[PDB]
Amino acid sequence: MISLIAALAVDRVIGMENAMPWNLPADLAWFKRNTLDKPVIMGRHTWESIGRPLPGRKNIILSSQPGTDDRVTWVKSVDEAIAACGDVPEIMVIGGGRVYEQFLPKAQKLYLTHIDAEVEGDTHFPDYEPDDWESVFSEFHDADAQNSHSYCFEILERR
Amino acid sequence: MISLIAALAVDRVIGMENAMPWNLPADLAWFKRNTLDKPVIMGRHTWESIGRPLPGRKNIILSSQPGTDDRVTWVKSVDEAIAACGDVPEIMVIGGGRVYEQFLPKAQKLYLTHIDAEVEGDTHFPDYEPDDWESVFSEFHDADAQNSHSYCFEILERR
Ligand SMILES: Nc1nc(=O)c2nc(CNc3ccc(C(=O)N[C@@H](CCC(=O)O)C(=O)O)cc3)cnc2[nH]1
Ligand SMILES: Nc1nc(=O)c2nc(CNc3ccc(C(=O)N[C@@H](CCC(=O)O)C(=O)O)cc3)cnc2[nH]1
Repeated sequence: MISLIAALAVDRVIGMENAMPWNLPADLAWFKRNTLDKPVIMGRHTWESIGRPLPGRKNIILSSQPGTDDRVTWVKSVDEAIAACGDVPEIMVIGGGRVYEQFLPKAQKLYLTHIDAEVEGDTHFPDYEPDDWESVFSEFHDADAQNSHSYCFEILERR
Repeated sequence: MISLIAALAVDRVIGMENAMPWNLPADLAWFKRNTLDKPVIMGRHTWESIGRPLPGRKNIILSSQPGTDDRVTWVKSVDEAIAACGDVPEIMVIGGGRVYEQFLPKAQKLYLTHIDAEVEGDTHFPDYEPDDWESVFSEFHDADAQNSHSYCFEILERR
């Protein structure tokens, strides 16, 4: 099963030119815990930004480009992407945008981080129809000494 | 010779209850670079924000309470602290708020990082009579893929 995971700001903003202005270790931590030991699919840019494969996980890159790093697996198609995940219980899509778009329709579960932040982004998580999904988990947290903003943990299952 | 280093948001904001909303890897670099191979004087909470002893530097913590970590050197005054530095060309003072207050008077130089952001502050960089200093270096930068905000670095010497 495919699952998407993402951090979202107000308006479903997920990306921009510049570095996101916020400090969410707790989020990083959530992400971690939810991806660890699972295959992860991501696009080129994401891969770039990250700059090293994520330890503990089968890193799969979705590009058209040929890719240098042999530490990961590159693929050119959604089908391939999936193919490369083998026999697993959950496949985790980590974006970006188009990636999310592509996988959304195959996606059965979503892990979303809702951040109380307002920014001018260039990228947005694809709109999804609420009526189609069920919140089976949600967990609010205020900003604290380590998290610059308040944010909330949500997991939706496809209805 | 004494110097102070700090990064100030608008209005001398240097701290908040919660996490600063910005991510400035470049300022840290600047910080590292200007503090390396010199004694760094800090106050207890910074030290606790830092969590470990800064490599390449000699860590002096000014406080009322008694040590907790054999690694660094604890002092109770500004004279001791200054003492603990020994004969060295420049002593770097690093915060927080109180500390900087107590050293401001003896400083001959300021290493400032003016951050482009409005935040409701809890601590502030000591006020300093701009007439009393000469800017001797300044360097602007724009926010980018790695730094959420724009900032300018500056060095001021006591006139
Ligand atoms: N919820 C969510 N939060 C995110 O930050 C996020 N980021 C991406 C893509 N960007 C990144 C960037 C960095 C790392 C990363 O460094 N991950 C480390 C966490 C390291 C830590 O705890 O410092 C990992 O080992 O998973 C992952 C994804 C995708 N989905 C997200 N989804
Ligand atoms: N310009 C400036 N920026 C700061 O962030 C700052 N911080 C303090 C006290 N706060 C801190 C907290 C953590 C680290 C720290 O990890 N420093 C590393 C750099 C690490 C890196 O390159 O990630 C060091 O080794 O110097 C430093 C200062 C004092 N003056 C400052 N001054």
